[PDB]
Amino acid sequence: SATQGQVITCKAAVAWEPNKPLVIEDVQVAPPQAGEVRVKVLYTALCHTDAYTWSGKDPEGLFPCVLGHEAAGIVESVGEGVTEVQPGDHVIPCYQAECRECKFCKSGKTNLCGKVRAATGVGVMMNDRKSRFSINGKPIYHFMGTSTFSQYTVVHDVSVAKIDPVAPLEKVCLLGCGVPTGLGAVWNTAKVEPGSIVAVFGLGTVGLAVAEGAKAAGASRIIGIDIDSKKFDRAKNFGVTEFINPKEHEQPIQQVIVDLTDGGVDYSFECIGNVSVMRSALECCHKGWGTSVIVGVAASGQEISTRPFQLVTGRVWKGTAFGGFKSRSQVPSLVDKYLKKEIKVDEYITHNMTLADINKAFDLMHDGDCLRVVLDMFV
Amino acid sequence: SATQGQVITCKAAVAWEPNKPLVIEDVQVAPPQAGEVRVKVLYTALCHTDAYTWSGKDPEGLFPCVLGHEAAGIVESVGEGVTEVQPGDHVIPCYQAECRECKFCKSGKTNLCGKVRAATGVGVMMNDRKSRFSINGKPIYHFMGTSTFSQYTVVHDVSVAKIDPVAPLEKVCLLGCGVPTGLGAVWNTAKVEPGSIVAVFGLGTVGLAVAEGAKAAGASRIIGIDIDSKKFDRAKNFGVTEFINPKEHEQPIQQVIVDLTDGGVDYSFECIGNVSVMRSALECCHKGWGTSVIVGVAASGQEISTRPFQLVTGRVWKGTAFGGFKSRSQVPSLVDKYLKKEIKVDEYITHNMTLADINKAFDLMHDGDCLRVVLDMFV
Ligand SMILES: [Zn+2]
Ligand SMILES: [Zn+2]
Ligand SMILES: [Zn+2]
Ligand SMILES: [Zn+2]
Repeated sequence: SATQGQVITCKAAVAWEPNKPLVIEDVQVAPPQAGEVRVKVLYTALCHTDAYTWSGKDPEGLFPCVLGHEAAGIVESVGEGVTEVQPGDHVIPCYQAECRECKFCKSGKTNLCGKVRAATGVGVMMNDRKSRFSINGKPIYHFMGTSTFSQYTVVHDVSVAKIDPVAPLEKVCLLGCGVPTGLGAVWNTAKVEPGSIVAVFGLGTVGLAVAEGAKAAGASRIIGIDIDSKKFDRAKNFGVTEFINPKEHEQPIQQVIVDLTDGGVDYSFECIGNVSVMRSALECCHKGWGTSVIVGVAASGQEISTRPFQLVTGRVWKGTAFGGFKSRSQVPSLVDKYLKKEIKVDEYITHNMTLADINKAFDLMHDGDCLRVVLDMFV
Repeated sequence: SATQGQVITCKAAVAWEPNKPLVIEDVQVAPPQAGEVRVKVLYTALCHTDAYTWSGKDPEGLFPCVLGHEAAGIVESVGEGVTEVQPGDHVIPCYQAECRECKFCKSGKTNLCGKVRAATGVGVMMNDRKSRFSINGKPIYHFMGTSTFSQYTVVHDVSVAKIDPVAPLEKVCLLGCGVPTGLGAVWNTAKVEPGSIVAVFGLGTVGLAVAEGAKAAGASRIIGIDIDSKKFDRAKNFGVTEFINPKEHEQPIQQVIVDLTDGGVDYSFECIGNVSVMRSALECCHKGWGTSVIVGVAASGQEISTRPFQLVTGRVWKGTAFGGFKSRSQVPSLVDKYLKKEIKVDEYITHNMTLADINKAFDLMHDGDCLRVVLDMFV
């Protein structure tokens, strides 16, 4: 092509400083080296994680950087040795890599591959330990090995999920984080059986995907917990059957749940990232078999606590990262299901904006009322 | 019999008040009421749980009381409705009941039957909410629903395990607590697979049962961890393949374990009851799948803490209560395995003494250099 083996100059939302507005810049995107894939990002969605690193609260946050991790697009070019994808292929860049060969990938116990982890965590590429982004010949850090707030991005081949070309890229971009995290918290991590009584803390995108997950798992009761009653009405469509606003109760929320569940829930899922709520999600679980899955990401230097009697008496404490899904092997399968009308994707999108409206999209996310905000990159 | 329907006067070691020595007193043991079983306790073993309540550190402790929960005996008589056991039957009285019919029993997810817990926790019988023991017409509280430090005890039928009459009762008394707790933590709670790498924190009786359980489960590495290096030699025989004394390392124990196992253990078992060591057992577990099982009972008020990223990144935190064994269905099975020479029982016994030697036995527990001490009740 016209850009194959060449430096690309494109539009990118750059986070120059933490807690400052994002500026749409003109950026140089280097071609892909060995094991790398240059992707044309057509649509990108904002996740609370981008805002967290943006705020300045993330200790692993490196500035200046190109944020974003939830996106879909097309392969512009591939580096040396890239065989699974070719130019023109429809793809989903994934923050969680899948080499298929390491200790983690060679076991059916996890999805947490660590092939590219070190590089990605420091805003660079594995092959040369450098960024593929520059403004005035100076580097701009990558983020989560994705950096989807740039029209053109360079990602490792092991983090490129090849999807059905007939699938709509303005919807499927969500299948890169929030939605699979929720579905997978239920299907892969918890393995919720039919008839199960479920508690969901937080009715945001992930909490709503945990609700769809539980409904598909054949849960008899999906209890939704949120300190904002406005979030209840929209939750019903996602399978939530009962609701509790902790603010309307003087006793701890776990105690309220235990009274409505006859000893507690079979499975609880905390989708806020609040350590105090993580404790409450554990304690609301039924004695002997109750299982709490931490879905939400908590702030650095904050601990979860409980009395060990809670675990001795049969409760289980676990968590999920990208809902246990293997990016390359399983994200295309999630796209096939959506196309077969087996799973929901569209229903999580409330807003469609343009890349130039990035700060307006961030504004809507800080307020917390909305669901997903899909940005059209080429407008 | 000469005692059927009658009040028995026998010997019992009675703890009149905390931390003071035990007194061998003559007691009135009332006959069994409906659903009750009167047992001739021939042999009783001492557990750290008896010492804990005896010390006065137990908020649920009620004095005066007859301690003891590890025993084997013969059924002297039964109350109305008792059909499972009959006079002369060899039995193990269990602190964990198994009604075979409640919510917990009807599920294959737990061994935590709660039918008799409302009475046993307050040192009484369910039928009249009163103790079956008295000295000078004054009640002596029951303990753990077993009170095995009395020559004769009255227990709920749902706690009476019917065993093989050829089994040595001076040996099988251990199958009432410690040994099954360790064996089961591995086989039932954790479900340790062949080739697994195991860490055992605490090389006492329970830790040694975990090691034996792990060895039978086909674990490739059994790492023993104890601050007392004198416990290492004897542990080998029980299956422990390597040892770490944390006093010999300036770095945290979890750090030392990961460094020696390439990311951490597959399963860790904390058999000390120390909340700081519980945190170390979780954090020494491998990313993606590592499962820590709390076996040791911590003191009241104490809390376990960790950063939620540990669970988000694949670690599992759980606990075991009597090794997840269902008392009446499974204790006979363990006795059969001991008779088949498939499990160790004898090897956990270091001393045999008499009921009059109870205070000497407790002195031996205080120092903690010994394994199990068995008291011959009729000498
Ligand atoms: Zn891998
Ligand atoms: Zn995300
Ligand atoms: Zn029961
Ligand atoms: Zn015990």
